[PDB]
Amino acid sequence: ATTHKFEHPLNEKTRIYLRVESLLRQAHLASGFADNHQYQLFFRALFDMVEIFEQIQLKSELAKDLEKQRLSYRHWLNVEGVDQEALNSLLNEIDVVHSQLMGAERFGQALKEDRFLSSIRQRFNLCCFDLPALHYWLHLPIERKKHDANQWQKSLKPLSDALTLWLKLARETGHFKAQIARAGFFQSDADEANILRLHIPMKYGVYPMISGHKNRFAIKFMAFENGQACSQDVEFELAVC
Amino acid sequence: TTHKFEHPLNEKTRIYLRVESLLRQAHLASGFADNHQYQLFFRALFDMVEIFEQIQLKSELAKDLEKQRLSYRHWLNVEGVDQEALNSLLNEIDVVHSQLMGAERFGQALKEDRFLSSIRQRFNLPGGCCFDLPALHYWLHLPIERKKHDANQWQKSLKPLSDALTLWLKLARETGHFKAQIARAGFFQSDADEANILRLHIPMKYGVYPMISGHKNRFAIKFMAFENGQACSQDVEFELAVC
Repeated sequence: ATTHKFEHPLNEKTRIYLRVESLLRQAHLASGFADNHQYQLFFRALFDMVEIFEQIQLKSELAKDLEKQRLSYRHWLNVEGVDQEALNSLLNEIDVVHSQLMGAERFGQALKEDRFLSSIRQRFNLCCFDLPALHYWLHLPIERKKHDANQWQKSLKPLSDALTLWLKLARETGHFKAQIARAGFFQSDADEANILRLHIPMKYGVYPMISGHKNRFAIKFMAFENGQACSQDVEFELAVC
Repeated sequence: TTHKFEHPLNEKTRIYLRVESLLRQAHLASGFADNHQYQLFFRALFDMVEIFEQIQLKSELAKDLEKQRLSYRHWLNVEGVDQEALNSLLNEIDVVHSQLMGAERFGQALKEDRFLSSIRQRFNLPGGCCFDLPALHYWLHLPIERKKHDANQWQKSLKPLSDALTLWLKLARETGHFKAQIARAGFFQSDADEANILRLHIPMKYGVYPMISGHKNRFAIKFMAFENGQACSQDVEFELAVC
């Protein structure tokens, strides 16, 4: 109610991470079939994720990323001033999620192999008078619907566990610092960063347009009113992860 | 313990049924109660704009409402028919039909909305969260009151279409009567003269679903086993209403 909170991926792999985080949560929230439209969010999430698994090597990207995080925590092993029990517990969480990741099936394989899902995948993507089979499925017992949605979801558990952890640890590393965008513009650079997080006071009536090239990024604040650049000086907070 | 299916017999009714569905979808997502309803709300709004941009929906709906109005005229001055209720139905058709003919181009106000048209084409691409669409993300963090007010203004622009379609579908469904039928070896065929919608009731017990196809005034219903997608070839009892 005071500040708009934005996140911006700084590279294509992080843009996939954030997109998958969003779909996993959407399918999870939609999987109670509590309202008679929630199935629409559920299936569209599932099918958007499958499309992603075809076009990127997500499992190996995420394995390597979790190895990078582990290494940053292992540098604090046996350091007097760091809680060794907390640290070891986190390192154990990492190799459990990474191990699960490594022995996992091809992402979206069990989804692609499900007869019912494929049979509707193409047409779902183009209400159910043109999908009689989906309409029949929506008419099954709520226990049955929930069971099937849970089976489909269990197949993404290695991905979900790994991504959830990576993101949690990545967000941890960001410290919010005060910045000013004089006349609506800010630029800076970051070595090896994946995510920008912005906190912007709502009073300004602005949203950020962010772009980047190599390690540099540029934030332009646009008035919501007209979609045009805001010339006012914008005080905001920025965490770079 | 009955599976209820509706099939449009022509491309106009196809659109009618799509719009009915999108209208309810935007309406139920309108309260922004869950963090993900806004997805259903804006997808529906934009799917409607798409649908309009392709077909003479106002003209087809007006004529259909006029046809319904003709049908009631076998009820005026009939012994034991409540003329108060009848005159009210006739008036309601008239008001809804006047509103519809008087309406602005469908979807025009949505197209002319600065915020909507700024997110429309990015919105319509493969989609999952809002790091992509910061204007949308800003909008989602406006007070709930303001979001609902914006949502209700956008929906109100569709109100003449919604009233007309809701009324025509209500009256078309009420005049269809379910008659027991039989698809011996999983196949049924008949012919619908002037019909728009097939309404089927299939016992849950068969684990079948209907494939329906059409030619001129004829339609065919072939049942498929949901478990293996294969053609069912046994006697299927069901109720059929042609509307």
